[PDB]
Amino acid sequence: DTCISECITPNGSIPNDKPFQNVNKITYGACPKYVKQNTLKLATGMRNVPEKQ
Amino acid sequence: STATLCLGHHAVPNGTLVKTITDDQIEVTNATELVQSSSTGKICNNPHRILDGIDCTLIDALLGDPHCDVFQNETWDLFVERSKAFSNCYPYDVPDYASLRS
Amino acid sequence: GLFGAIAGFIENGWEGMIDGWYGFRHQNSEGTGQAADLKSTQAAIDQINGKLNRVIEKTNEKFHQIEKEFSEVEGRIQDLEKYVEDTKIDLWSYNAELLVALENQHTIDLTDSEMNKLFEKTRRQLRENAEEMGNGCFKIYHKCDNACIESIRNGTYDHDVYRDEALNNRFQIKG
Amino acid sequence: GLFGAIAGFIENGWEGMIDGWYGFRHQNSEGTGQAADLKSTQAAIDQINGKLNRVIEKTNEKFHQIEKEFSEVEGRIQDLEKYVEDTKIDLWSYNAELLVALENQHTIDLTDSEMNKLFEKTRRQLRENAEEMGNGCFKIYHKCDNACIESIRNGTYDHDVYRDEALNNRFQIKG
Amino acid sequence: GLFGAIAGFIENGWEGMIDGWYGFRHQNSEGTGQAADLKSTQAAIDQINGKLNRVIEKTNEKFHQIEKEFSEVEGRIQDLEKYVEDTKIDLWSYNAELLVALENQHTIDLTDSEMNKLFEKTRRQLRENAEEMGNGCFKIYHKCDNACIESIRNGTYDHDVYRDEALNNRFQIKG
Ligand SMILES: *[C@@H]1O[C@H](CO)[C@@H](O[C@@H]2O[C@H](CO)[C@@H](O)[C@H](O)[C@H]2NC(C)=O)[C@H](O)[C@H]1NC(C)=O
Ligand SMILES: *[C@H]1O[C@H](CO)[C@@H](O)[C@H](O)[C@H]1NC(C)=O
Ligand SMILES: *[C@H]1O[C@H](CO)[C@@H](O)[C@H](O)[C@H]1NC(C)=O
Ligand SMILES: *[C@H]1O[C@H](CO)[C@@H](O)[C@H](O)[C@H]1NC(C)=O
Repeated sequence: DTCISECITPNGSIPNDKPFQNVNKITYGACPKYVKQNTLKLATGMRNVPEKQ
Repeated sequence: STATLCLGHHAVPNGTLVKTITDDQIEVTNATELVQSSSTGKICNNPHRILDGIDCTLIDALLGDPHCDVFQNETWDLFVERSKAFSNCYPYDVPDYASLRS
Repeated sequence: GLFGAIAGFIENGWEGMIDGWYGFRHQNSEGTGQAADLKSTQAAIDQINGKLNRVIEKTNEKFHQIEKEFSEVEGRIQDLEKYVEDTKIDLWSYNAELLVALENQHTIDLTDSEMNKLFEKTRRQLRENAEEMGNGCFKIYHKCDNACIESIRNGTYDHDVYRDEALNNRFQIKG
Repeated sequence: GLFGAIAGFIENGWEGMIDGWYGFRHQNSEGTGQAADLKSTQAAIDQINGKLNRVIEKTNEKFHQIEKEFSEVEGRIQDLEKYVEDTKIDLWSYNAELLVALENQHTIDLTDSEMNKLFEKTRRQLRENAEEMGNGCFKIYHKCDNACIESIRNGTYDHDVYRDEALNNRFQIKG
Repeated sequence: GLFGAIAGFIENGWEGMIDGWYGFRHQNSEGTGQAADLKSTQAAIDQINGKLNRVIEKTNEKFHQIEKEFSEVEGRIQDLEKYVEDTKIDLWSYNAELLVALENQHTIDLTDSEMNKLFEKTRRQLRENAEEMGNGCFKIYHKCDNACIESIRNGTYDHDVYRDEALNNRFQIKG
């Protein structure tokens, strides 16, 4: 298709913004590292302690 | 007479659970995903020169199988080969085909 | 976290404070009020953003590598070709997992630290004019109107000005 | 560790305290006594156990891989087959070594933190009724029988009840 | 760092203190003076040196490996031979980068901790004889000549000896 994407994987292009990717181990161009995990949340804030107590 | 100042920190109605060194799942206020798990499904034709093999495989474009003659002198950054591409010229084989292709 | 302020001596957090991450709440003779601290808030935000940069958008660029999927059974080489890649993916998966763990432990202990820092900044400003309740609150032993409360919030509170008053109440007589 | 409580301002530890990891020891008019704190003890235990889970029992499962021992000299491929495995083992050995190092530094600083937290929890309960000796002990300036000592241990100590008494002794006159 | 002492409540540092990493500066009736603390200085130096050993001079020894440069185009094997090495170098480069990052964050938070520890050691020695200004300085409320200042520096300061004097000034009357 007509669009821009550095990272191409057999599954179609994928955005190379995040550090890792779980789409395909086969990649071409500027791509994130392939890892077995599907989700990896980087905390970007303090603990969340509601008025639960 | 007296006053009362109380230090505190914000919170949110909906945190996100994150893994740490000691807690497998603990609730932070916000967090981002470091793993990309989705594709658009299409291959962007830019900024890389994507040359689509269509009914041909690089090897046949190389040897000049007639249905592939359309690739004579082609260049590419990424040559894409399709799953049902076929050869329709003299039957042949390439001892160590993977290396010639590579 | 390591500092015992957030999810420790500070009971819970304020969903109400939406203009900052850290701040104050107070009650004096005339009323109550609240306001976010920008400094501590930016320290936290800044450190987390720095950390976020190192991780985010730093991709390598690789072009022609080895093959990773196979049509026919081959043996010795494809075994090796598969072992190399498989080995690579597990070491990278270890890398990702550990980074998020260490990063997250670190962000939590860090933001804990910034709460507590604010607390000690304020504790030190208040000199002998206030005593700590231990739930994150200081009991100011003298009249402190909203302007007084603000002077503290923006670090210009002069404790000599209210010393005698404070001392007196902190050490009143049964008489 | 980072907190300067264990192997710092707290001289040494109690081999005698066998019902907890952290606790108290006291001496009042009638005698001496000792008792473990459960809360801090569980925080420490809980964090270390969490950490212990992430590491322990999480093995991959691998079946047919490459060969790793050889009967005859072969050359190019066996070199590569050996290099792949050797390379893998060193990166994994780096992984293990570093994890134990970071984990251990972390467990030590953590448990240091929990001691100190207890200390600040107690310091804050005692308000103006006690002064710190600096060896982990508070000198309670008022009569505190074992029931009084316990109220502190279980956080129900009301400092208003003993304020005037305490203040008086902390600030006695040469008369 | 995590402790808020260095590049926090302690404004800036002394290029003038060249006999130690941490120390004191004072002003009494007769003058001013300065002197480095050896203990904290050695704790910092010692930890950093330990850390430095683990990293430095610990090289593996490898002899015959695989080839890594090639004269002719070959295909399948050289691809793999190149992929193995390339893969190895990136995982090792990740290893180096991360180690320096974690190590440096750690050295900074650590040395922060040692400053603050000194501060709390001194704060605790001074009992009710001094009040904290909040810029790293204690205002000693009693006459303290250089010998007095030294007793503090070498931890032999007896606060009972100067209590009544101190208390009096900390709590003077407008009369
Ligand atoms: C990307 O494409 C691959 C195939 O190219 C998909 O992986 C296969 O999908 C199913 C379900 O996940 C499995 O039974 C197959 O064995 C998988 N093959 C491999 C090699 O993993 C993959 O799931 C696709 N993913 C996305 C997000 O598009
Ligand atoms: C005093 O604190 C900050 C310092 O920059 C200032 O911007 C703030 O607005 C001041 N407070 C008020 C009410 O002006
Ligand atoms: C007060 O503290 C705890 C709170 O659960 C309680 O179980 C404990 O036994 C109390 N102390 C005594 C002597 O009852
Ligand atoms: C008291 O402190 C140390 C303890 O070893 C000692 O070496 C130092 O020189 C003493 N101070 C003086 C001036 O002697």
